Amino acid sequence: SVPSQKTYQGSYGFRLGFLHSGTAKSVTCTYSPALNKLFCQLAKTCPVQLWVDSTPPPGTRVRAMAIYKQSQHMTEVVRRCPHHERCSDSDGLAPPQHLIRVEGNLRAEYLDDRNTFRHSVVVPCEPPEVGSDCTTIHYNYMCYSSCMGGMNRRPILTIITLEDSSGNLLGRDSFEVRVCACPGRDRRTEEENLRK
Ligand SMILES: CCN(CC)c1nc2c(C(=O)O)c(O)c(I)c(-n3cccc3)c2s1
Ligand SMILES: [Zn+2]
Repeated sequence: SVPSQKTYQGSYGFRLGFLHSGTAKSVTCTYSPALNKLFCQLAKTCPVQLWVDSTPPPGTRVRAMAIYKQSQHMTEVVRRCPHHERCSDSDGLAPPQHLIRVEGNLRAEYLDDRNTFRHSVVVPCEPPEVGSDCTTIHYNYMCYSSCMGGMNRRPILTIITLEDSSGNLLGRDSFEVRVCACPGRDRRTEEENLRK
């Protein structure tokens, strides 16, 4: 079993957005449109914007889940490595095995799927504040892409789904993620590799 990664705007015109953070050595999170890939440091804030063309119903939620990008690994659950799942860095809500956390939202819920064993984190879909045109969720990634016994250098995607109150699909978007010590340098390197 493998979750779908097909982009689907749905009835509400759902899609993600990312800030323009640049590639300076000091950057902690930076998004490459050319690669559709987020580069971020371990456990640092990753702002992900949610955009819609029309307001979804009360009770709509937004779920995040990681899968391996390579087909030969897609059936393996993405989880924290044997070190990080034991490192006592709980925020009081996220299970220590979960790679993806939501920062600063007490209504976040963490799911261990009873059938697929996959992890996800889901929040209620809140309207933009007055003066804003979108809503932002702040994610944290709690292992490096290189962590041995976990991701082990394998690339991952994050799939963001807009869901109704029953969990039915309303919209879907996705992006690759690399969790690394120097996201600005790695984004520059990979964009150069793509250009060459
Ligand atoms: C169901 C609650 N609700 C009505 C009050 C919402 N309205 C919006 C609006 C809007 O009315 O403009 C929006 O632009 C975005 I982006 C939203 N959002 C939040 C996470 C995903 C989408 C929500 S949630
Ligand atoms: Zn780790």
